[PDB]
Amino acid sequence: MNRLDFVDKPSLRDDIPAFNPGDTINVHVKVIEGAKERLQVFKGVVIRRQGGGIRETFTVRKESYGVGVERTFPVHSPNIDHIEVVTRGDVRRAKLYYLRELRGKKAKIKEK
Amino acid sequence: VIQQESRLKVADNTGAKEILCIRVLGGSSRRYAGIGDVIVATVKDAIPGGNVKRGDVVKAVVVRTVKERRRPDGSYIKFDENAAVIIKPDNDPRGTRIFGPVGRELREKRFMKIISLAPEVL
Amino acid sequence: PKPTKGPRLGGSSSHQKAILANLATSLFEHGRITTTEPKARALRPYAEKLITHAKKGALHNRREVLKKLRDKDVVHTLFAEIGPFFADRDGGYTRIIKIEARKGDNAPMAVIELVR
Amino acid sequence: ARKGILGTKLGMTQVFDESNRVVPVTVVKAGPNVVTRIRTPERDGYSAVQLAYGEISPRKVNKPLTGQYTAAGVNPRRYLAELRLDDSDAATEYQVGQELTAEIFADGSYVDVTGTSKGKGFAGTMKRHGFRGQGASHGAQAVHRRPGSIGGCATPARVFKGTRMAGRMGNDRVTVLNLLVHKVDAENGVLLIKGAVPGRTGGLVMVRSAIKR
Amino acid sequence: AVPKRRKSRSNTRSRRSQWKAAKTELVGVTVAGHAHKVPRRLLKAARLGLIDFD
RNA sequence: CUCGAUGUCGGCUCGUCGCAUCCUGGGGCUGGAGCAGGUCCCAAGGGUUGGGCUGUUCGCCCAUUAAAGCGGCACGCGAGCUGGGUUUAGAACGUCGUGAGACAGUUCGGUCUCUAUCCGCCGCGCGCGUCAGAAACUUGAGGAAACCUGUCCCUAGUACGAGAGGACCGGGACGGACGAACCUCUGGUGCACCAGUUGUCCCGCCAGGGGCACCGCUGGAUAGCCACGUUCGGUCAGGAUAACCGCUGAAAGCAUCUAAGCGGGAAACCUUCUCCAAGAUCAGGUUUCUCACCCACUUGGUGGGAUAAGGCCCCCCGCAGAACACGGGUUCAAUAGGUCAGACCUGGAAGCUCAGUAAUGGGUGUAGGGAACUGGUGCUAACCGGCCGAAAACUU
RNA sequence: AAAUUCCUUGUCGGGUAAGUUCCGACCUGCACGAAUGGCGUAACGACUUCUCAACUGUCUCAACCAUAGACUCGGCGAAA
RNA sequence: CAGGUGGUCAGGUAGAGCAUACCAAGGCGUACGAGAUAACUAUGGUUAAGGAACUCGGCAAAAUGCCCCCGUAACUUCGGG
Ligand SMILES: [Mg+2]
Ligand SMILES: [Mg+2]
Ligand SMILES: [Mg+2]
Ligand SMILES: [Mg+2]
Ligand SMILES: [Mg+2]
Ligand SMILES: [Mg+2]
Ligand SMILES: [Mg+2]
Ligand SMILES: [Mg+2]
Ligand SMILES: [Mg+2]
Ligand SMILES: [Mg+2]
Ligand SMILES: [Mg+2]
Ligand SMILES: [Mg+2]
Ligand SMILES: [Mg+2]
Ligand SMILES: [Mg+2]
Ligand SMILES: [Mg+2]
Ligand SMILES: [Mg+2]
Ligand SMILES: [Mg+2]
Ligand SMILES: [Mg+2]
Ligand SMILES: [Mg+2]
Ligand SMILES: [Mg+2]
Ligand SMILES: [Mg+2]
Ligand SMILES: [Mg+2]
Ligand SMILES: [Mg+2]
Ligand SMILES: [Mg+2]
Ligand SMILES: [Mg+2]
Ligand SMILES: [Mg+2]
Ligand SMILES: [Mg+2]
Ligand SMILES: [Mg+2]
Ligand SMILES: [Mg+2]
Ligand SMILES: [Mg+2]
Ligand SMILES: [Mg+2]
Ligand SMILES: [Mg+2]
Ligand SMILES: [Mg+2]
Ligand SMILES: [Mg+2]
Ligand SMILES: [Mg+2]
Ligand SMILES: [Mg+2]
Ligand SMILES: [Mg+2]
Ligand SMILES: [Mg+2]
Ligand SMILES: [Mg+2]
Ligand SMILES: [Mg+2]
Ligand SMILES: [Mg+2]
Ligand SMILES: [Mg+2]
Ligand SMILES: [Mg+2]
Ligand SMILES: [Mg+2]
Ligand SMILES: [Mg+2]
Ligand SMILES: [Mg+2]
Ligand SMILES: [Mg+2]
Ligand SMILES: [Mg+2]
Ligand SMILES: [Mg+2]
Ligand SMILES: [Mg+2]
Ligand SMILES: [Mg+2]
Ligand SMILES: [Mg+2]
Ligand SMILES: [Mg+2]
Ligand SMILES: [Mg+2]
Ligand SMILES: [Mg+2]
Ligand SMILES: [Mg+2]
Ligand SMILES: [Mg+2]
Ligand SMILES: [Mg+2]
Ligand SMILES: [Mg+2]
Ligand SMILES: [Mg+2]
Ligand SMILES: [Mg+2]
Ligand SMILES: [Mg+2]
Ligand SMILES: [Mg+2]
Repeated sequence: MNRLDFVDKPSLRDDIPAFNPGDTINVHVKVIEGAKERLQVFKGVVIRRQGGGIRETFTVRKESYGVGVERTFPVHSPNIDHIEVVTRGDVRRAKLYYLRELRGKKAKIKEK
Repeated sequence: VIQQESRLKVADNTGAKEILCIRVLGGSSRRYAGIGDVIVATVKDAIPGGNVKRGDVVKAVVVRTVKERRRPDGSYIKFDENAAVIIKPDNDPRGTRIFGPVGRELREKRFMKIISLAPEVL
Repeated sequence: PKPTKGPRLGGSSSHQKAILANLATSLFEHGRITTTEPKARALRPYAEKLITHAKKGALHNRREVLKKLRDKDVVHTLFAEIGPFFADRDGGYTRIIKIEARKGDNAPMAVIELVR
Repeated sequence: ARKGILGTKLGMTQVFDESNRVVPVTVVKAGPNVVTRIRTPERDGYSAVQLAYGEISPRKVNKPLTGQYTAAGVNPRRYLAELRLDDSDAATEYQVGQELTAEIFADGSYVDVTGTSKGKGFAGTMKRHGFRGQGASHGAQAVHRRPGSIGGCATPARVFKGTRMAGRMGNDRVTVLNLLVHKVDAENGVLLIKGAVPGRTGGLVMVRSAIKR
Repeated sequence: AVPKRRKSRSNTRSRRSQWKAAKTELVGVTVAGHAHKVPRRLLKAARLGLIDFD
């Protein structure tokens, strides 16, 4: 328990899956382009959780056109429509920062 | 974040491969350059036979940055390299097409032409 | 435990692991140790966490004590005599009483002892 | 015409608003207060109102301070401060014994939060005042963090008063102006105040209404 | 730096009279039928036979 | 003036002041259409960038900017730092001298000593004073800090103008730089946290661990401290004015801003906002509490003793802290520790079992280990207690 | 235009976004020159000078941690 | 008294080694201590983004590092580099 758990409690969300660092995740992000409100898919490998409840973030890393991108959303953020797990991963660390220096075949995560 | 003497890979086909920052335009003694900030730069490396040559003073807008950017909703974007697009003085790219992804901070800095030529705006 | 806010006992911090382990071997062998007052305030949340492994008393709790204490004869009395002595007490297994300061450097002294 | 409340900083969390932007807030328990005294110009020369805050055991309060509450008919609280008003209009909306809870502020009101900054101890001049210091190499001998010069030469043969030197930093009354109230919560007696508030988590905080807005 | 001049009699005595021992406060303890005086921080050790009264 | 020593140029760090104003602010005249300008007058509140070359100062150049001001203070500042130049001894080139040597001619090399006594400054205590002893909240005499500014849109392609061009005044949005507080996020740090791993010794050996090798190395890391992070500030409105524009109006039947009298008027000045502040010796105000005894003497506004209200010391500690101080707590107690449960960090313990020739892999199991943040729990230490501390009157 | 060039940051080319230093020439050598040697030269240099890759707290711009002092307590106890 | 002093003997595991690391036999803990998260100085450590923009000058620090195997320029006194 924490002292401020009666303030974070109405802002929490359900329907967020149980994904671990090492999984492969679609993130659907609401994007305003003028006044259009479309919905953009971000598919990548979750490398990080930094917990705390309402203050918890996760970090996905894709390789876009020969250039790697990382996004760091908050969990329980209302600009995320839904999260869908594509592939579970078999890792040994909790932060997976060693993928920031790998490309190609060597930046592969196993399939359990 | 980019300041004076930083080197940036070049994300279009003007002929330049590597430019070096000189100022960060936007005010007196402005120190850093995020996404959507205009750089006066010199051209340090080029492709042989291209349009621009070594030692030309250009303007350029930063489109990729290794340092994170706090977007106004709590999310961040981070790239593996520093990239820029050499631009005309009416905020249009000098080359014909843009390589690699760019940031969505270019939308509110009225860079509509770089968005339409980029492969993926994030 | 709560680490030292400030400079460590006996100089380095590799030296404080050795001081607090040697005082525990002596506190569990004799039952009453006279030492300086800062080295006994620092023993009290360090010795009372070794007795808690003796109240549980499995193999995993005995291997955990052998990480810190190197003396097997005092590990035996911890898991056969001291540990089952405190089976109905909820912490606070030690006690610090203050002695007269010693001559020569005016170092304030105290005894640390088990409760009974 | 200037509302105020005493309270306790409880820490910082984050919350989102309707435009899906993140808002870093500082949770303040603007707890229940009680008046205990009204300052009038015909008696005191100024116009203010006292405010009592905090639950204390009645044995921890000594006999001079206790009888100041017995004249007001109020059980003794821990803290006791004043809210400075203007030259009129105090005893028209405050009475001795009134209960000022947290919903005197609305949502989207701007407030001034004053408090007591965290202690930083005896601090040097590269921390207390932002001096640049000397270099870290190129021959510099033992002056890496030292101030440098402190005066002129034989005119003037002194150091001017107010010359920024080392010393103790912090524990000062610090008022932060024009902070935005995000959500008042009368169920819990909690104001969500946008931004940062001076103090450690547990310290006393006076939340007044802003005038600059 | 060196001292410029010698300090007078009035200025050396004003400082030197502040190097003074701060006394402790004694409380009364009766152990083994004899009354003694220890400071209050050694009150428990007087009652357990750990203070040597000489 | 200094030879029984007053350390020299530049740069770094830290400043303070002047105005002969570079920017921003207010104006008169213009050979001021408009936009930009020129010139003079008022104005020192803040701001006045980063690089290349040179020992440089100065200066040229590059890219910006609202602008890249000029000066004093031992050409401010070496018991604060630098030592590249000048200005010791080595050596060389050119030139001069028969030579020894010499050269505001050049060139490479070349020790920067001091534990702060005094005033001064920055902080923090002890003492007494404030006509009894105390506690709480206070008024503000007088001070400190802060003071910068851009781009785009609308008004408007309007006024102005042959066109090209292109506004005043008002309204709005978004920034640069700088200061403050802060730790939710992002990021840094992590010497009693978790995991992998090399060398070696040891725990009798196996299995499991430890000591030491920069914390041995490596991958992470909560709290604290932090900035690269977050939020916020320099506002609005009055007063008295500078240059300058006036109104009414004489001396001087006219005219004149002035002699009588009254206005408008600037980032300067004073209030307003932030902070300190009754040692403001004119030592303030509103309150509540105790509001009381005894002895000695040369009977004195006299010495001691013992108390009340209340405080201090000791004790348990703190995100308060150099020591002191300040803050919380002391059994009618959750103040620190232990302990129990969460949170969070690490990422799947040991033992047993199964699969493999084995290295290793799966299962029991979001396992085990663990510190700071949160809540219950009266188990250990906050005790069986010492030291201070309350009144002549009198005049109107 | 030099370990020699005062005038001098000579002029011209190269390098740099920008080069009083550097490399290339020019010859108006204040004051070059052939054993007080002239002009070159592979290797070699804790020598002087300039450029570049790689790298970094050198810097923009600083932050945190451990230890030895500084600070507190007890002993001894100087100096200009 | 952190300086100076000639020869002799010289173990284990890792290692090319009398380097270095941890150990044997054998010595020693060496002569003020005890505490405490101040500034500041020393001696070390790590550092986002940038990478000489610092500076008289890359001074200091950082970096490169070992064995086996491919491969290796101008220039040269034919050896080298
Ligand atoms: Mg987690
Ligand atoms: Mg610590
Ligand atoms: Mg010590
Ligand atoms: Mg070690
Ligand atoms: Mg502190
Ligand atoms: Mg520095
Ligand atoms: Mg020195
Ligand atoms: Mg140094
Ligand atoms: Mg001086
Ligand atoms: Mg003299
Ligand atoms: Mg004009
Ligand atoms: Mg003037
Ligand atoms: Mg000025
Ligand atoms: Mg002013
Ligand atoms: Mg000046
Ligand atoms: Mg000067
Ligand atoms: Mg000078
Ligand atoms: Mg100097
Ligand atoms: Mg000579
Ligand atoms: Mg001759
Ligand atoms: Mg020289
Ligand atoms: Mg030396
Ligand atoms: Mg000194
Ligand atoms: Mg005043
Ligand atoms: Mg005064
Ligand atoms: Mg600050
Ligand atoms: Mg936190
Ligand atoms: Mg973080
Ligand atoms: Mg451990
Ligand atoms: Mg083994
Ligand atoms: Mg050993
Ligand atoms: Mg943290
Ligand atoms: Mg005004
Ligand atoms: Mg005040
Ligand atoms: Mg008073
Ligand atoms: Mg206290
Ligand atoms: Mg397993
Ligand atoms: Mg088998
Ligand atoms: Mg197994
Ligand atoms: Mg736990
Ligand atoms: Mg030349
Ligand atoms: Mg040449
Ligand atoms: Mg001849
Ligand atoms: Mg000859
Ligand atoms: Mg020769
Ligand atoms: Mg040699
Ligand atoms: Mg001493
Ligand atoms: Mg010796
Ligand atoms: Mg050997
Ligand atoms: Mg050796
Ligand atoms: Mg050894
Ligand atoms: Mg010795
Ligand atoms: Mg320290
Ligand atoms: Mg770094
Ligand atoms: Mg990095
Ligand atoms: Mg680089
Ligand atoms: Mg370089
Ligand atoms: Mg430079
Ligand atoms: Mg500097
Ligand atoms: Mg420079
Ligand atoms: Mg070096
Ligand atoms: Mg090194
Ligand atoms: Mg070579």
